[PDB]
Amino acid sequence: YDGTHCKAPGNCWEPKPGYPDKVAGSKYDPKHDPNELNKQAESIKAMEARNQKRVENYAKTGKFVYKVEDI
Amino acid sequence: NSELDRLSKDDRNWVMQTKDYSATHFSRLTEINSHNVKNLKVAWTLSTGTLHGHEGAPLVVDGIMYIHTPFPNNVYAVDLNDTRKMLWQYKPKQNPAARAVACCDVVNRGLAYVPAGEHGPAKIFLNQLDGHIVALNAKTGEEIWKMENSDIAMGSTLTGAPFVVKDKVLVGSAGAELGVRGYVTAYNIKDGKQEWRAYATGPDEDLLLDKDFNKDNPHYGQFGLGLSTWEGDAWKIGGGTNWGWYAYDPKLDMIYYGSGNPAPWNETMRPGDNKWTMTIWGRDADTGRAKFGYQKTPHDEWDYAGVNYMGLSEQEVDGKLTPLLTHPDRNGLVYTLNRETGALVNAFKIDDTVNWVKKVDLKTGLPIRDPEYSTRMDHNAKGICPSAMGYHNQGIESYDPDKKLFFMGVNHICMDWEPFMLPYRAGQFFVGATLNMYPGPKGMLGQVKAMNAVTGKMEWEVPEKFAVWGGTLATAGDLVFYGTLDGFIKARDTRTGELKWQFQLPSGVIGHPITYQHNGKQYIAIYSGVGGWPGVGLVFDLKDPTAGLGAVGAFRELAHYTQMGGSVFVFSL
Ligand SMILES: O=C(O)c1cc(C(=O)O)c2c(n1)C(=O)C(=O)c1cc(C(=O)O)[nH]c1-2
Ligand SMILES: [Ca+2]
Repeated sequence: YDGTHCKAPGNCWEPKPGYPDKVAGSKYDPKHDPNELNKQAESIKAMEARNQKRVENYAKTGKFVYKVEDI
Repeated sequence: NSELDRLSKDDRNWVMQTKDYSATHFSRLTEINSHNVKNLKVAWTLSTGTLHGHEGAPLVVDGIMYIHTPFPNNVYAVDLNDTRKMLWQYKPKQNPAARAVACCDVVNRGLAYVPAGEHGPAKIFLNQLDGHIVALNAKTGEEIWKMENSDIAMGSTLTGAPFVVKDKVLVGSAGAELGVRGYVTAYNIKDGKQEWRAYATGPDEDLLLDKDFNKDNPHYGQFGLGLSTWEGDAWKIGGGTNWGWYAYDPKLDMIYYGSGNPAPWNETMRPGDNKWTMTIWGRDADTGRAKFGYQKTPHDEWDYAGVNYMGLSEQEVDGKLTPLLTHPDRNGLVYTLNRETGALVNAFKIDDTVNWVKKVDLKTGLPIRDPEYSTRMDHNAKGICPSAMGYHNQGIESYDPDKKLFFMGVNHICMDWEPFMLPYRAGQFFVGATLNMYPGPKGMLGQVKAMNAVTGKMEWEVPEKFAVWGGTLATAGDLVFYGTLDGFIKARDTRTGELKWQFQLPSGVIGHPITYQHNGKQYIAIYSGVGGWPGVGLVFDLKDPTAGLGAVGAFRELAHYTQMGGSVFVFSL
């Protein structure tokens, strides 16, 4: 794996000798929980939704309020 | 922002951490110069009221100095005509649980500023560790708006400084050591409305690519790579956070920054090039759409987080005057690109001991890897240069346009590394490697170097006892100033590197010096207060050499020289 043997433009990854082409099913299988993997993106949606409330409130009243429960 | 740009050309001001949109860190002031810097004395000092690492530096605009701290990220304004009084203060109320998800201390790389305009009054911007972006009135300290950018429950914090361009403030990300997938966000400065958000991995729509992305360098890769250079959904927790610095070219209307390392550190858990972590981006300011993206370190094996600063210059390449960016990466290479096209001009070793890569093939743009210095499961790789701390880290460096030299504080730190398997759980650390670090083959931990970024020619190189972490300031007085981890501020002659002055500060330095003219006189200012990654051992009373992600053993001697502290020192003749 010298980094110079490209399967497509911008894709030159190769397994190192003795290691697997894919990790699923190998002994290095990261075995990630799909539900854990999705948590960050759900958190960012919730933050984006709260921020949108604060912006709408500022446009409605002309006064900034952070706590969404007080809008 | 054209008024911010104009304010940046006045030597009474220091309006952004990078000084100006090209990140020159270069002052035309000559009152302080190589022949009289020996007479420089402390003029006055302030305490910040906190300990822990003090990164970045003060801002100065319209005769007011603005100061910021590490967590809980207090901000203070000081009228330069009454340096003892605090004009206003802002003291954030943050969940102290934010501290537990900072990988390397609770540093904050500092404030940004926009002048008054249609958006309202002049504002100071603050990124808090707890993931909020806050706009404050620059003259009163009043809180104008506050939005949630990053969630500490997911291990997602802010440490990099906000960056103002036109009517927008850019806010980065942090938490690749906790499997945070990186994103940069533009907010409208009037109301805090999110304008665009670009992710570092994943589907093309999330990457925010121009229809002509990398049209000038198609061999860098173009579409679908944020998915096809990962296996399955591994990109969802894939790192690429951007906690470092930006640059902006108003003629091109393009913003430049680097995305950070892929997560986890255990390379064997994430086969593929892991695009677009470790990438130098050129993005359209209004839309966030990338026009170019060059991946410096495909399939990172070393935590060479690609977030270091971007220094813009105009220099001759094969006889033609060309708009450039230059970027000293954690991986020990100094990249110079054409900042319009993204084309690679040069990529040379900052120190010849760099060994993960034999060289960069400039035609293909690919780093030719040396397998003897790879990392991989079931293996303790020894003697890799650079270490994860890099041969260059978060310091903003400097460029003398007359000399065509960049001046950089450099690290000389090598490592052993062994990965281990581990699960991802949101809000927990997701590192997956055990490191030991030590000095590189030349025997010391730091250097300072002057170099031509187009030719790679080293003008001079000097050793330093510890890694030089905080970056540099260069001036037309033929001086480069910088602070050291062992608690000096130093000045060297930029033609030769000769040491001309030093002063013993209370604590080690991890930010940069600034200079400004106030009422006809030149001042130099700097934070003193050690911490950050080098200081983690002394900050948190660690003794295991592998703790602090491997920094503790390399920096074990630092506590013989410095304690924690938190002050602002201002010098003058
Ligand atoms: O990849 C992560 O997002 C992240 C965050 C930070 C931080 O937020 O300070 C650092 C790093 N990584 C990192 O790899 C690193 O070398 C580092 C040094 C420092 C420091 O200021 O001393 N911070 C960070
Ligand atoms: Ca990192």
